Amino acid sequence: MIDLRSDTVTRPSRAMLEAMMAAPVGDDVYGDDPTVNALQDYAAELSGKEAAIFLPTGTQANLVALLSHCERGEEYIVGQAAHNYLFEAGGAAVLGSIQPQPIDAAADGTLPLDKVAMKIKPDDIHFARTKLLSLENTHNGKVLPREYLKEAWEFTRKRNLALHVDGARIFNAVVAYGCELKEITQYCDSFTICLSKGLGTPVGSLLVGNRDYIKRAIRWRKMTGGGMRQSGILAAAGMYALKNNVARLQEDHDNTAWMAEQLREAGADVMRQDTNMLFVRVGEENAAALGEYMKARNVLINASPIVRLVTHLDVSRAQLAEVAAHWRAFLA
Amino acid sequence: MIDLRSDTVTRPSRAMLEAMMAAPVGDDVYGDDPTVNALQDYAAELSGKEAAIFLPTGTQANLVALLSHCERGEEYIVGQAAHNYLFEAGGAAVLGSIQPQPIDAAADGTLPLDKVAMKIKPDDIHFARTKLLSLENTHNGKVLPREYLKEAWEFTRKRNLALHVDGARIFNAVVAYGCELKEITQYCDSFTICLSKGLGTPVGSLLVGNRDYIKRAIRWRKMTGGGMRQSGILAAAGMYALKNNVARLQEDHDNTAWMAEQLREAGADVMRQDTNMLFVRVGEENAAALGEYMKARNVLINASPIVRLVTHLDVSRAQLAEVAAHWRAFLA
Amino acid sequence: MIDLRSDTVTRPSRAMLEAMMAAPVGDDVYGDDPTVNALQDYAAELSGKEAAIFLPTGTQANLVALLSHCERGEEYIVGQAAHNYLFEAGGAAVLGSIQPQPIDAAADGTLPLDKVAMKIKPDDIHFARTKLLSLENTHNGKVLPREYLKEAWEFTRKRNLALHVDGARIFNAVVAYGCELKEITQYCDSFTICLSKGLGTPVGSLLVGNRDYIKRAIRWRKMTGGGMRQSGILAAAGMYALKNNVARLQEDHDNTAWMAEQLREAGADVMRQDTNMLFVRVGEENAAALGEYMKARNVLINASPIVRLVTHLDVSRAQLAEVAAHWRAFLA
Amino acid sequence: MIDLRSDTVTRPSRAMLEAMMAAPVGDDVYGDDPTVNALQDYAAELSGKEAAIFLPTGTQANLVALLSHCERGEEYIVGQAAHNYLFEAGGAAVLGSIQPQPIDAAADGTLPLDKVAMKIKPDDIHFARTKLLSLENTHNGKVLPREYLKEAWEFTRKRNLALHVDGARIFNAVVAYGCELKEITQYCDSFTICLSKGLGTPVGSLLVGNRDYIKRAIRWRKMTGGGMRQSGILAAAGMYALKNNVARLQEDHDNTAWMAEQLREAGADVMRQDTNMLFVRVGEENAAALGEYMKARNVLINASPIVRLVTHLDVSRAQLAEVAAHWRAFLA
Ligand code: NA
Ligand code: NA
Ligand code: NA
Ligand code: NA
Ligand code: NA
Ligand code: NA
Repeated sequence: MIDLRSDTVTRPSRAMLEAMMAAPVGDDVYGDDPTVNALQDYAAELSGKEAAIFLPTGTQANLVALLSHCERGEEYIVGQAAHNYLFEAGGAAVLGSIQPQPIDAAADGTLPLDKVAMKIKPDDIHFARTKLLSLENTHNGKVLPREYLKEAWEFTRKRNLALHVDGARIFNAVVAYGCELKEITQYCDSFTICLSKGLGTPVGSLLVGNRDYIKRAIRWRKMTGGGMRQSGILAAAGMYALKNNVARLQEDHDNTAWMAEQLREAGADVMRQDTNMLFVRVGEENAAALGEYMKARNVLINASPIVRLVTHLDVSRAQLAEVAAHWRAFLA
Repeated sequence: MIDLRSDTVTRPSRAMLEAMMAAPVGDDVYGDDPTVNALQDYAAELSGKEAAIFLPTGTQANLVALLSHCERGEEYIVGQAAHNYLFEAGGAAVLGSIQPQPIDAAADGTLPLDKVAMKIKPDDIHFARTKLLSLENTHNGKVLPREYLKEAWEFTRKRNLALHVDGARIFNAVVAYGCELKEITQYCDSFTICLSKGLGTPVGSLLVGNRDYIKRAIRWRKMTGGGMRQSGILAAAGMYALKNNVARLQEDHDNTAWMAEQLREAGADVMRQDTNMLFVRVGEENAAALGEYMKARNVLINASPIVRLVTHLDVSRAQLAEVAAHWRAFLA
Repeated sequence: MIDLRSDTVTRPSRAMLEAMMAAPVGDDVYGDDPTVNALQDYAAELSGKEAAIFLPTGTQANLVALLSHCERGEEYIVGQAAHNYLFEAGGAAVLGSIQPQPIDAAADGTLPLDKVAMKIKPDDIHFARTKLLSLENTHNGKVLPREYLKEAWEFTRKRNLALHVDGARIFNAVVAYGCELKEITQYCDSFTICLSKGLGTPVGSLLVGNRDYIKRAIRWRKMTGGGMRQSGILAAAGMYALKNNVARLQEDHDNTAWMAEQLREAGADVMRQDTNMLFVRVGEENAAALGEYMKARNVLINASPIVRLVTHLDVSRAQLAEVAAHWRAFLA
Repeated sequence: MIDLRSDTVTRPSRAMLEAMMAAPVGDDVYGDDPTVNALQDYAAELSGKEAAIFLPTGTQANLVALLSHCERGEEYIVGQAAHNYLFEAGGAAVLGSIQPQPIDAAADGTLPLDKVAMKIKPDDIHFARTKLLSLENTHNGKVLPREYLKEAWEFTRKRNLALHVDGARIFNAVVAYGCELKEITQYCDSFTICLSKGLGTPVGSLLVGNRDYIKRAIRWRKMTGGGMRQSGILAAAGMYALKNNVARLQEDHDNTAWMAEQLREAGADVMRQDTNMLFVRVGEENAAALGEYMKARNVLINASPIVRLVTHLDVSRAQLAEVAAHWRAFLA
């Protein structure tokens, strides 16, 4: 099967699986898992932060992050198209009692500080209390301008707002920046990391920040049901991932750059390509048609007027060459 | 002194007070207040709706309407600048567990239906469940196009969405249209009426809609603490207003257009005026000095880079004339 | 028309109505209402507290009280039959995301302190964070022992918990104690006052406490929809009542005492008599019968196996003399 | 290392680790994981229910169960000492806006049905809407009488209440009953199964019920953050444990009874023994000393004046013999 729907579809490697069946464990609720504790310490260490907390999914990572930054009645300025605003069913509001304030992102995927400023609420009882600024790095594959990251940090310190970055794909961003994770993590109060997507873990995400902050996050994770027991067997894949699956995202980047090339030259209307994603304007009259085609041929994609193809460790250039072929076929 | 911060400042007239002191009361929680019952019945019948409920304020009116329409986890599409998203401290989200989907209204005060449609969430566990479309007639003075009021209603029926209209100033819209309330209210499942502003009442709002819908509103009204006792006395002022202070709203609208032309001649930069409101481009430099200047001369106005002047029954043209004079001499 | 259902049915005296009509008013959202300001300033001073806030109802006074005391995730220990746990539809939990921890009260109406200590949750991530102890003075007529009021105050100072008192009928308790209000209010962090019951106003309650605590309350009041405009009309009723209607509460007490004896000798099974209330065991077999019987005689009571009769300024001894006569007849 | 803290400390056996590694997996959010699907189908049929859903923890299992049964403003009657009320930080009230109505459980572990009846709120606006009755079978080791299980079911059928059973240790009960699971789950609308406790799994729980009920459960599971990706690996242990670690549960019961007799002869005051649990009255004086004394001998226990010792598949009788030996010596 050729799965191009998302990078979430990545399956454990032999080496990753061996690391899991071997890793030592304990009861994480009790704080006994050595492997879970080593993954937390590692990550915090790597980003220049005090602590880290392992989570079931990136969704919870974000739900807990927001609950930890904002109190009942506070607000977070976020993207109109951000995951922790749109793709998490409004958990922040529904469950967290936090007021979401969405605004459109600029083309490069950043949230214009000028527009952000206009949304910060006066200290007036008619308004929700603006507390946090939430960014998403590698927003739909888009890499935020490094310098932007620094401005957003300075801007929030001046206005006493917290800055949180949803880094479900922050490593695709580090590889593209060609820098140290620390170099960018230094410009945010807290951030997340998904291990189950490009990094290739079966499950898992991390929440990184200061100790006190992460201390509240533990409570919120417990209430939301994310505190597992012998989770070390899962965190084992997580360390393996961090230590061996990061550089290789460059291969995924190269592959989607290659794919865009094939399709452009194959008639396809390539709208853009960023890191490990590329978009094609398929049209409405073919959205479902192209999906069927590709599916009948063991190629999975999410059919729609604008199709998002995503690369990861479970799809080669050979496999891409085939999708290219079929796509060209379809158009003829 | 001259109050132009808002029409919420209007005070009870002699005749209105007499109606209040003479009103027959009961215990509204038991449902024994005849005058409260009367106000609610009049309003319902007047708009072609089955029921109506009396609330302490317009804010609770909307809070109760949004809770009555949306379940925990449902979402409402609303204006980024609409009172029930922005000016109510995020109550829908915070207190009701409802996900808000704000979008920018068009220049005429309408929420573009093409934009609304794009914000309607697919039936996917990743999204909040879109359930209601909230409108506001007379949005910052702006009277919504009547034809709009019909497409909106049609649009929501075709897409199984409730439609609620925040009518704090719905009568300024009605007086402006030159039609009966029924003609525009026929186009909504539920709407709201504010008695404490233009209509001169000291307190009070009405939430109007279907019988079964208003029945839930009572539970939510009790809970949010708005179920009062011998409130018929307050409801009394509502009857007096609905029957005597609707027509003269026209007096407010004329006093506003005339003031817009006077501030122009005085060199001030009038940005626009709609019904009982106008906004002047003051600037960050004079913003705070101007409110001070006006306050020292007995003119209360909400000082701000852009100044909104609101006219109502406690502010005459003579008084307005003097404000034009002060404004002119302030620019010297 | 003898109304014995509750003291909420009390109606405005002539002296009261006149004051109301005369009260100067303003816009309370702007804080421009002299009467409201005057009301809040008297209640605070009379109790030796810093500030006070006027609310539409007692339910909202307690809901705001609880919001201002407990953050999302915190907890309040309370009585199983207490009004802010059982009788406000659980808004504290439903609206404010507060965990309620009820225990049963002793016969005297107090919450056994050894029982409260047993419910104070350990600082562990499995538990909600106990923060406040809520008492109810004059709990179904019952006057809490004064010593217990001090003991509970010392108990909460010791275990660092906030202490709030629902004082809907706190004046019934004060008049029973025979002391000044400040002598018992000095034993709580915040307390409420209902003006619409024994004190007999049409509307109103007050939440009283430290100025910063009350500042949060103002915010919660706006969000819950209790931010009225020209509410000085209602607040004047409040001042009048605190000036003229406190002392007479002794009259309703003596009337209850009287009535209880009568029903006793008439062969009625009077279960308990406290301040302005008395309960009678009537039975499942007479519940309906009695209510109807009394209704045909213009006597309003809440029928049930156990009838609660409440006395107030609108029930004279002479009328009670009638009721006892009918009840006797009823039992014959 | 002897661990008697809980049965949550069980770790994977070699056979269970092989199952996990060999398990075919897919993406669970898309519904492509064959092992998760099988785990869920299996539990459904074994219990007589239409659907089942795998969650990361027994807590999320109950939060989602609660949210799926009670809408905003509704309420569940539950045990004062129940896990979904006491040990889950109040998530039901905090996140779900659901009002809890706890009550003391009888000595045998059941919630007196007659007690439950007095807590079902009349349909009146002052009260929250009673919707669900929640039980916990094997409540602190206590096996609820089967007659009770049937009675509660009928009672709830008559009163039209949903009945949910928290079954984190439902197999301990099944084995004590000597009946098939189906014979007890036939008496509830929904129930959970914990895999990571006595059953020996690393992580995981199940929530079983109707297909509609579970469909909403999938929505809440996503918002709360339990929608993992390739969780088939985790779920494989689940099938293994359900097919192999159920009957051996009797051994833990026998060991537990046996140990209790050892500790008695050793001079300890054993208060109670049920299924795989037993309690010792150690005393506030020896609690800390005891925990340490054992710790020094590689025996982990949760010290307290009353020590709960839990037996599981990772503690044999030989080890229990060692432990009683240290205890006899401690006492001396
Ligand atoms: Na994966
Ligand atoms: Na007014
Ligand atoms: Na909420
Ligand atoms: Na809540
Ligand atoms: Na009254
Ligand atoms: Na385990």
